[PDB]
Amino acid sequence: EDPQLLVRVRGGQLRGIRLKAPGGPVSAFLGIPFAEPPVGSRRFMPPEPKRPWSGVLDATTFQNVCYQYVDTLYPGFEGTEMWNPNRELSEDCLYLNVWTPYPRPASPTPVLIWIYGGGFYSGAASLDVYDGRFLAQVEGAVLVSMNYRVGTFGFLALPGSREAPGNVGLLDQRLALQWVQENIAAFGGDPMSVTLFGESAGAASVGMHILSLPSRSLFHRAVLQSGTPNGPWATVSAGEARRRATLLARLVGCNDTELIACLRTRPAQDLVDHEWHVLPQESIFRFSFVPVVDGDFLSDTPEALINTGDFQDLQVLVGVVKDEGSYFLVYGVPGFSKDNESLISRAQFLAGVRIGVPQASDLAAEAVVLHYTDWLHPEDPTHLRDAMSAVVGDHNVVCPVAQLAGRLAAQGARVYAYIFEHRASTLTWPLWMGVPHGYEIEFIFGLPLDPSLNYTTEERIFAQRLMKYWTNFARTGDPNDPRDSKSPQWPPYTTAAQQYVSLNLKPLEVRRGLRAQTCAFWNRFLPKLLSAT
Amino acid sequence: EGREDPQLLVRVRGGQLRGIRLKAPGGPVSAFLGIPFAEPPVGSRRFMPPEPKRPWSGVLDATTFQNVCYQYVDTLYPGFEGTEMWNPNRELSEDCLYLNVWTPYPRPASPTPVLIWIYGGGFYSGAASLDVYDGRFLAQVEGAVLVSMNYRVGTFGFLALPGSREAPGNVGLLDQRLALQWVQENIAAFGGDPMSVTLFGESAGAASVGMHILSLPSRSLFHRAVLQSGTPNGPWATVSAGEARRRATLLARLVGCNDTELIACLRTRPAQDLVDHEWHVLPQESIFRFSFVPVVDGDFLSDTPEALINTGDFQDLQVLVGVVKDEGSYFLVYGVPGFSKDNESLISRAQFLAGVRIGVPQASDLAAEAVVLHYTDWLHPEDPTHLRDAMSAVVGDHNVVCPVAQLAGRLAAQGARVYAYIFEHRASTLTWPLWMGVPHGYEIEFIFGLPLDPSLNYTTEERIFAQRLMKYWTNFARTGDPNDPRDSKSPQWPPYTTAAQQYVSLNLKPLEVRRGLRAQTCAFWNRFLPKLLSATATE
Ligand SMILES: *[C@@H]1O[C@H](CO)[C@@H](O)[C@H](O)[C@H]1NC(C)=O
Repeated sequence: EDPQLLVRVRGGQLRGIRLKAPGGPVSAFLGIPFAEPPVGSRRFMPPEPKRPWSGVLDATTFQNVCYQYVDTLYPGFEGTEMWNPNRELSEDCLYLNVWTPYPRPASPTPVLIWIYGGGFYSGAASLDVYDGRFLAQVEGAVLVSMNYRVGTFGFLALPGSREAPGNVGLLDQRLALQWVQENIAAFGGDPMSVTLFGESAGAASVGMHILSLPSRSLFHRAVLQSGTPNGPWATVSAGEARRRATLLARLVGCNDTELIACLRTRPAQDLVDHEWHVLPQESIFRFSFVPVVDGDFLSDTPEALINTGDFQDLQVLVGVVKDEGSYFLVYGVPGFSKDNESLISRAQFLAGVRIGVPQASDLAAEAVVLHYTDWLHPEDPTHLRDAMSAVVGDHNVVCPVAQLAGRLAAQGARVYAYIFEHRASTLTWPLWMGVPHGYEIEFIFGLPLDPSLNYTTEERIFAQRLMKYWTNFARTGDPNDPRDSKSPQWPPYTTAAQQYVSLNLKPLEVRRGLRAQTCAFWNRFLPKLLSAT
Repeated sequence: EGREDPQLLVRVRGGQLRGIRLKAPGGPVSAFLGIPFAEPPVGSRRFMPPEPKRPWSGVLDATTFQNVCYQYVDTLYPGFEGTEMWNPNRELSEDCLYLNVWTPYPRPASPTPVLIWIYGGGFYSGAASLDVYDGRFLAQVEGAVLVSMNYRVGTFGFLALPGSREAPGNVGLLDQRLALQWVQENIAAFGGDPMSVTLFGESAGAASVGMHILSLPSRSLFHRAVLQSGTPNGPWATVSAGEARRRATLLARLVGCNDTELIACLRTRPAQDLVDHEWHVLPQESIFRFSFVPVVDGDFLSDTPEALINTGDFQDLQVLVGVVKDEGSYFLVYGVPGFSKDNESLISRAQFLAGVRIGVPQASDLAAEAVVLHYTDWLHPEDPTHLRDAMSAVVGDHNVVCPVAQLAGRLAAQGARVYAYIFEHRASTLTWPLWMGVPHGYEIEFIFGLPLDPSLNYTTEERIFAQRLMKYWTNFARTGDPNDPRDSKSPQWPPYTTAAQQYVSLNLKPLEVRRGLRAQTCAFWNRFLPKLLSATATE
């Protein structure tokens, strides 16, 4: 019995497992419970802390993935499959994973906490792309990741009700955050240096912990990759949540208490079966059950709160990939497929715009078309395709990121911004997709260092640079190597100069303006256009 | 006659003319200046369509320029050559309607293709007798026959109570048409070829050329057309019948006045009282808007220019159109607070927003914001230098470049052969400041070949340049193609097409071909902005 794999937290004793990372061993403790299983009558409710346990809990295996939709679009395609749950689905899924250096760090080590994305309708902390051994081994990080309820289970809300208050998904997260506070010191972790990082819906989640006071005592720095609390997709009004919760309850056979009661009787697959039939329009990049502006967790819209927050003792690193939009086009936009080259007609392009910006008025959609049309090549199908991609990425990720960076820096936060520009040599999608949403993650988490993964060698070198920025960021709130001249340096994003770096195989290059003209359209003009229908 | 010079006496349908032997740098030209082509539109004829000139007796002396049409004189920079060059240079008068002719000396053997110049001046000023419109050079160096006419500007030429008998509107255009007819009847006596007539004009003249293209009765009077920095479509060249009626009425009031009885009173007003007041009838504080312009009468203009270019057939037509680099800088200096010819005009964001409301006076609050949004550089939204130049572009794009782009597009698509250019050379002898770039109106002097006059102090490259321009222009008059048929070594000037949207740059360097006339930005003005209207409260 290896005493390096024996740990004692407030709940009892855990045995982890020793794992091989290319250049060493790591202690790993997987499937640690941090909540009483949110099942039966617990469904839709705030999580309660796990009761203590006898003996030695076996923590050497990933626990069950929270009950969620599973993608069938491209059945057995590596590209969509890598996101799909890789353990058994179950409502009983409130477990978290810790990775540490083996042997347990001697001095308290910065803690990175990873929040998976997945549209607020999917995701699990057990996917290979979230494998923490590399950062633990190479950078001596203590790295934590948790599961949190998704879909109806995590985000169905009857605002005001006692039994479905909304936001329980984020409460699951918050609870895991408390747990890290209360227990991480025992794995060598420094509860006084906790950096959250997450991607997409996970970046939004991190964003919400920033914007919710009770969360703020639980971490010190945040990294939002390719997602924001602000923007078109990450929240809903309490009215629109009440509307969808009712619609779904009608859809499956069901005053508040009585209604939530009946939903509690339905098998999980029945809710997931109808989850997606409640979107107001035919959308892409728009999700049925998401964090709701409840005036509790969120006291006001994210935009309200980022416009008026005080963020002085905050450091944030934020970023996007070169081709945020491409991924989403094959999931709802006619003319787009991973198998051809998705060259489209002017017609399909106007069609694609009413879907990407599903909430647009006729005139607003015309404006989008006019802005993205290349009037030298107004009918060229390569441009039309590439443009469609940008409309979707810009609207949902890039511009919301630009706005978040700008509002944070202006209100005292220290901000670093990036754009990730390297396309994996191992990528299973077509070239026209560029560098799609989600494919920086494998690099940040250090996957290329696993030789059997068939990544090139410059990619392994690149992976180490990233692990370095991210972990430096976690140590110090500055991604720059603290000793090591000549880089050049990664400057803080500011409203004045608007600088951010490209992350690719070449050295850091500083650029100014994150699609500034185009984002002015989305962040400034577009909203006036509609606030006058 | 008897002792006279035999090569200077010509007969026209009106009677006998004695012209004058002018000196050009390379030799003599024949000039016939101040030939009357209409009855004096005076007294009871004020506001009325020109009546053809009754024949006279004896030999009419045609050796000097005649009167300039009664007009407002600009006094922003009193004494400054940059503004005085445009000011009237012969006496002001309602007896006004005269044209000029320059021909080689002696006159051409075979019939020579004719150029007709139509001056601009906002439809409230201009004269064919200005030095920059001197046809002595094109006549001498290219062998061209050049004609230019005075036409009524301001109230006298454009005040209208649409529908009425006594002030139908557009009579300034009719002065112009009457002179084209005159060229048809008479240009043969000078060696002109009535079957080869090319109109060209600038700014408001350009728009007039445009309106002859769009008006059936004018079409039989010319064959090709050049529009320099102006179009018939666009926000300033025309007004609705209602707007024209409203401006006419207001102006009547301001000077103390059933249409008949109202016009009668207008006809008793001294010309100067009308000039002193015309500028007050504008609806908003604005730049690049003029009180009295062609009205859409359902007559000279059957429909709006926008409508007519969007439909008409233009198979028979060849057209050359273009713009200067900095169309709008000239205009800021007149009426946008922050701007001057005497400092660098660095402005603030506030002054920019203010300037947009003035430069785009018809704009609802939203449309104006759309403009500021498009033109702001969001990396440096506060930068005085960037703002200064953006304000210039806003005015230049809204008034010349995008209407011109619009027009090239529609004409090309409707079977016209179109050639387009942007003129990018700043005259070495310009009295405006560098910030203004190459301003509105300052290519004219190169097209007319003034730099060939050694006394004018242009550079040698500038002399060679001007001749190049004169070749393109005359070649175009001649053949409907600016390109030199002989010298095909030097780069060629492609037609502008819907597809490739090719135009050339005119500067000291040889032709360079470019694609897209401010294409992204003109999509905003020509497509989005209209739709963005979809509001009720302005006017
Ligand atoms: C041009 O140059 C001469 C000699 O330097 C000068 O006297 C004259 O006034 C100048 N004329 C013009 C038109 O600039």
